[PDB]
Amino acid sequence: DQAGKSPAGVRYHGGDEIILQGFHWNVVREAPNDWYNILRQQASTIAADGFSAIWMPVPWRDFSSWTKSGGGEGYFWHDFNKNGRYGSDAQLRQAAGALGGAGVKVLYDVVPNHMNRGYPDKEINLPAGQGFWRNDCADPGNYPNDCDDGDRFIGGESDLNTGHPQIYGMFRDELANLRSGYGAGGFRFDFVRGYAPERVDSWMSDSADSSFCVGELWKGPSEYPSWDWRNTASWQQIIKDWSDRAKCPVFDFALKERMQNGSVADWKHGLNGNPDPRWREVAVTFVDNHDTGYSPGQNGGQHHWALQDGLIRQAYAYILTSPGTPVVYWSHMYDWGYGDFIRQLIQVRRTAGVRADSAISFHSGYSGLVATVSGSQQTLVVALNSDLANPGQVASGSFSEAVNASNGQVRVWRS
Ligand SMILES: C[C@H]1O[C@H](O[C@H]2[C@H](O)[C@@H](O)[C@@H](O[C@H]3[C@H](O)[C@@H](O)[C@H](O)O[C@@H]3CO)O[C@@H]2CO)[C@H](O)[C@@H](O)[C@@H]1N[C@H]1C=C(CO)[C@@H](O[C@H]2O[C@H](CO)[C@@H](O[C@H]3O[C@H](C)[C@@H](N[C@H]4C=C(CO)[C@@H](O)[C@H](O)[C@H]4O)[C@H](O)[C@H]3O)[C@H](O)[C@H]2O)[C@H](O)[C@H]1O
Ligand SMILES: [Ca+2]
Ligand SMILES: [Ca+2]
Repeated sequence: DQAGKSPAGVRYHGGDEIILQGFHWNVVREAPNDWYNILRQQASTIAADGFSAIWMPVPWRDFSSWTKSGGGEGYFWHDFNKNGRYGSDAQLRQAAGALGGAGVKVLYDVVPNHMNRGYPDKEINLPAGQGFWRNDCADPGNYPNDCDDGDRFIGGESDLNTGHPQIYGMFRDELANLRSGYGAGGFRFDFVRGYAPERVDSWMSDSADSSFCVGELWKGPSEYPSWDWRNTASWQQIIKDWSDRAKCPVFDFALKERMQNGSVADWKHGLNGNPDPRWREVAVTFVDNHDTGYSPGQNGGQHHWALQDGLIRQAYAYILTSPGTPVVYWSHMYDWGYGDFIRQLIQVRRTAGVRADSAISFHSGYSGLVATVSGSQQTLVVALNSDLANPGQVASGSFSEAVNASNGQVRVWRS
């Protein structure tokens, strides 16, 4: 694995990451107090499957509960104590050690925007009236106020003033803690619409400057005020701007929006397809996550924006053969039987030398999506839901078949 920032200083850790999302939404219910144990036991398999990194659940304990029903998953944590619903502090250290020992960098989900302010038994107790909270200031709506330079979570009563020096420092120090005893190789920042992107740059500079990061900005143009340039911008432009200011890769919700609403041909309009390498190399691509996708267990998980099963193989073939940095969802890989297919695609990606900045060209004249990808070692031809007959119709050189699945709806050839 190679380290390094992008030419623009963006923390894509060499551009060669292949990431596993290491949980689904219902883990705390399906494997009570046992997930870190499971990850420890699976560390060698995860490495053998070809992942360079794993996105871990939020490590800060969360004993919240609401009624659909949920709670405890990490996104309404009450303090930084690691003895939460995924396992104990000791078990987390064992899992992170096993994953790192196997060559899988450990990326923690971190949630700076808010905390479970009302939880009665916690280590972090911030009073009102000192500027620590969004609602220490007038709060007329879901947009920045004088105590919170980003959006708010629901009603905002639990949003922290992350720009207050004490609160900034609290998170800075906890990121350093995670990088030390918990072996962090980077971070996934939750709800990045909730606080300034420049604060993510600062936190990473202070506590993990050479690590990998990714921000979750899931916010469409119509969610911005009519006078904001983003209101008339593309999904790509919105997430790219965040990445520029955080100096962090960003989840490719532009690609996800095309996968949900467009045709397969239109998947070329994700951030990861952009002809400018400074744009596509900051995209972190995915098929589904714990919010968008199903999960095993109660209510099928959240399934806010799930990709239908007739496109899952196509979507994994696209993200695993293309630029940007791909993320594989736990349940596709290890619950629902796509593992062998995904393993094969990961090997294709590695053997071809595809990285986040590899060139990708899209070809006209066929149905579906037809792309040529320039890896450092091989050129790939990728044909998804297409009437393309063979790679010589669209590329020079000698090719052999690498993938042929779903009655030819997924085909990949390599030079
Ligand atoms: C879940 C995601 O929501 C938002 O994305 C929106 C997106 O902006 C919108 O365009 C839309 O996108 C898609 C949409 O999915 C698709 O169907 C549609 O066709 O197209 C849309 C795009 O155009 O919808 C997305 C999902 O709602 C955000 O932008 C995104 O960042 C977030 N994902 C991350 C954020 C959180 C929060 O940490 C996590 O949420 C998770 O953890 C939260 C905390 O436990 C869960 O919240 C629960 O617990 C809270 C304490 C509770 N809130 C209490 C607290 C307070 C405060 O004192 C009170 O004001 C409330 O009244 C009270 O009830 C919630 O009601 C309850 O639902 C949340 O449901 C869950 O998703 C996710 O797992 C993480 O990945
Ligand atoms: Ca790397
Ligand atoms: Ca906020």
